[PDB]
Amino acid sequence: QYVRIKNWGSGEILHDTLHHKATSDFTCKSKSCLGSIMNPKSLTRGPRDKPTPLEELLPHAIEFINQYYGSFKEAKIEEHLARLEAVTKEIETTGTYQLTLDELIFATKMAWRNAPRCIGRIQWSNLQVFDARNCSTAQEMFQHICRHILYATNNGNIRSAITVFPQRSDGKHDFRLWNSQLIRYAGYQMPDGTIRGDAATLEFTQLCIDLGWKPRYGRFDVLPLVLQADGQDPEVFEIPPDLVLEVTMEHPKYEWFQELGLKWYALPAVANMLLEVGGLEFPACPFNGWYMGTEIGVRDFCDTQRYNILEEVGRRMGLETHTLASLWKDRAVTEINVAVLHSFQKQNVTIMDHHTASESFMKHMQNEYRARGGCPADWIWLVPPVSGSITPVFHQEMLNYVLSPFYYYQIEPWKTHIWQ
Amino acid sequence: QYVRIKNWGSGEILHDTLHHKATSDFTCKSKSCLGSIMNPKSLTRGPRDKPTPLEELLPHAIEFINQYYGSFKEAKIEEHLARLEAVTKEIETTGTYQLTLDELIFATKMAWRNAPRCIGRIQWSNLQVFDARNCSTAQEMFQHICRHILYATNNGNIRSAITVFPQRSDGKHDFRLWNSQLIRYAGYQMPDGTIRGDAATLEFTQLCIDLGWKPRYGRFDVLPLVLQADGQDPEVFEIPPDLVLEVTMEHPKYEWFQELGLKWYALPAVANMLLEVGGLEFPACPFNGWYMGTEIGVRDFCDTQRYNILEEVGRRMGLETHTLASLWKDRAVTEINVAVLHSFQKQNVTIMDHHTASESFMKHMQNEYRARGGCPADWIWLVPPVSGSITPVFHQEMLNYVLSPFYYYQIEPWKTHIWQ
Ligand code: HEM
Ligand code: HEM
Ligand SMILES: C[C@H](O)[C@H](O)[C@H]1CNc2nc(N)[nH]c(=O)c2N1
Ligand SMILES: C[C@H](O)[C@H](O)[C@H]1CNc2nc(N)[nH]c(=O)c2N1
Repeated sequence: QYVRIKNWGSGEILHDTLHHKATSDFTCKSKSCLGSIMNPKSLTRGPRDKPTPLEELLPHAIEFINQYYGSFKEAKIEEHLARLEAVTKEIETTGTYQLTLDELIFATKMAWRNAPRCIGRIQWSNLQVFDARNCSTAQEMFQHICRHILYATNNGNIRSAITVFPQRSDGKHDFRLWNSQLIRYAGYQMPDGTIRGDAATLEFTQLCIDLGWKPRYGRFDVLPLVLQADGQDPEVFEIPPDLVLEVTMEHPKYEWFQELGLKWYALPAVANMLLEVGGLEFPACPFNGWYMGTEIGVRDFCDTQRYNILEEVGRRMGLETHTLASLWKDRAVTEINVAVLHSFQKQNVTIMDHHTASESFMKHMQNEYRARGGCPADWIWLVPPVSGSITPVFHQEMLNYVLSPFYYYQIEPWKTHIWQ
Repeated sequence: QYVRIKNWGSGEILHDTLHHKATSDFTCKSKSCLGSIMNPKSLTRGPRDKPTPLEELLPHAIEFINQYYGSFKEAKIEEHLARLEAVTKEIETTGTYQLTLDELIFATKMAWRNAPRCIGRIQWSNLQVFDARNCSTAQEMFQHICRHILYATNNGNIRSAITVFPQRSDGKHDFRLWNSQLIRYAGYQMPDGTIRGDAATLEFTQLCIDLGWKPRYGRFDVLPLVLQADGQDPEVFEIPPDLVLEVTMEHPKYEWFQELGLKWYALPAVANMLLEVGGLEFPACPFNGWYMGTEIGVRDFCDTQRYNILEEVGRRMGLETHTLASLWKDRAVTEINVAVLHSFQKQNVTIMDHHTASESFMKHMQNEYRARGGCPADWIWLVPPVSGSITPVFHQEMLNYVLSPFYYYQIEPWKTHIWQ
């Protein structure tokens, strides 16, 4: 009927009626490249009630196994056949099937390798996999998560890793982390009308409060891990402060910068994503990489929907804040960016600047193209929020497409969960 | 078979074989959002041999006329009917038809209003139209172009305008400007292996040289207007230097900046685009707006494929050029940007900074959505090459789609022209 278009800044929504009057075929699509959309139904893998139908599951499984065994330099045909046989049988026996460890590993790397929105993909071969498939309780999830957060952090020398929880069974016994990302500050709507902390985590914070969380009312309060096992409702577990490594922000020239009382966690771990592989899907499998400066300096600190520090950092620099054309914003942000990179380097916490990051991705694309003849890339995401064309990936044409295995988005669990 | 992907920086080309292994349907498209592609066959309107078939032309014409007359606040039904009648008749009489002046005007504004890649669209109602449809010689084109360039420039107080040449007849009597844009510097590949001027205009410069152009071998040599009328071959006309208004670059603090010997033309006029409207198509109709700082400061001056000044402007600032992570690039560019904005403001030449530009577009989108229920927007193009997320349009979801009337791209005339 119409398309819902949201402006992530004002949160305002618009209804596009015009697209119906489109000509014929546009680029690969007919009447609209909705590539600009954040959460398209196409990048999401929702709920269930019934298991994955055998006729579908079987081929998908066979496909994935052909991918796996076709991988190794010198194919183990017998084992390839043997595995195909063993899987077909196991599928027609249980209704689902289990992956060998080396399969999940290969899976997870390929899924990452197939994530069109990730720029750190040149690191695809170096990934740690925590097999939590045999897990069964919320408490057990928590213990696994802590181990991950521990291993990942490694005292600043951040390590990429993913902890895969139990796969999907029927569709009502799902393990799901309700948080956006492993570590994430809270946002509270204060009495005097203002907002404190991360305004993005406002709705989620209230949820934590509703599940009886102790609101510490601050600017950098690490939110609690909201876990749900095998269908069972979400149990709230607080992350051990000793596990949350942070970096306090300080500029190499502007000493008044640390007076801002800014800091940010060192661990970027995406929590709420689903892993599809060979017909199987793991709705709980948090992964982490390492920060890329611009994420914190530009997005986290300078967005209106986030901490929104730009006005202040601009003022303390003595810039013409009431004159857009003075490019004070361009000046401030860059300094905030240097602050972050500096503060991370100083406190020996792994981080990469967007330029070095883009240059390594371009190299990756070449390796990827020469290797498998392609590389799914979402330009909109791959190009940094600042210094776009000063970066190589801006002048690079890309093809955005969904392969498999793949890391899909999911429906926020609190909207579709049946309470008990 | 495969898709050609070019990297506009190195000019290197890649062949994507992988997309064939795509899942099902992606966003609006099945196996690929090629929204990142520069010149998709979908945004191009190529050659011909035979006129526009009556069965197609007629409906399209009827459609456009329903759009036009449905426009005015209080419809002139009788004239609406009368015009529909007069057009149908005129079409079935000649094989093509002519638009009333007020129709071309309305057309041109709507076409602009429908350009998904333009950010200056809030100015759609203020546009000047030069009716050169009765033109017939290369020399006459030239005179019309000069008048345009004159009116547009207006001594720095730049005015948006478009000069529409003769529509398409059969498909072998086309009026086409071979230049990229009205005013544009030349690029020569010098003896010592280097490149001087705009490296982007290397192939076109050689063409001008082949058509006997006097190579002034410099960094800012305004290229000659290569015109072609009614099929006839391209006649080379040089633009009267008194018409080309330029702005010499100078920084408000760094006095060594003007020592760079930099400057740029004040007139942004797109030359090589085709105008489709009601089945009719005008392969020659140069239009112009006014510069948006970032175009010159970031694209023209800092691209590797262009003037490539970043290394130098960085060095003279005394920055750690051999250390990507020092964000010297971010620092330099911003200063170059201030230089441009400053130099234009100082010499009283209309220009707009990207922030003020984004804020006016967002306003436009709201006006557009409330008015007609939509606004074709190409995020990739609308978001500035620097300070992406510091701009409102970055956090704005858009729908990219081809409506009508519309400004399509064309095939570079020297590839498809039959010489005589
Ligand atoms: C080695 C370090 C890595 C770097 C520098 C890196 C960097 C990035 C960046 C900058 C983004 C965009 C984040 C945003 O704007 O929200 C991103 C997204 C993403 N990355 Fe990575 N990444 C790394 C490792 C990983 C790993 C190890 C995985 C998974 C195994 C991964 C999976 C993804 C996915 C699926 C997204 C999409 C996020 C979303 O859709 O919200 N990344 N990455
Ligand atoms: C009022 C001032 C205007 C401003 C500030 C403006 C600005 C812009 C900018 C920044 C671009 C991108 C240029 C590039 O990156 O190559 C653009 C593209 C475009 N604009 Fe405008 N514009 C203005 C007026 C116009 C007018 C008057 C027309 C036509 C009647 C127009 C038609 C278009 C079209 C078709 C494109 C696409 C260019 C391409 O595909 O290469 N613009 N505009
Ligand atoms: C509306 C628009 O798609 C959205 O704001 C985008 C654009 N590009 C992005 N790219 C990255 N890396 N991260 C993001 O959140 C976004 N958001
Ligand atoms: C490959 C990529 O599509 C290309 O470099 C783009 C991106 N966005 C752009 N946007 C604008 N305004 N101008 C451009 O030339 C480009 N080029």
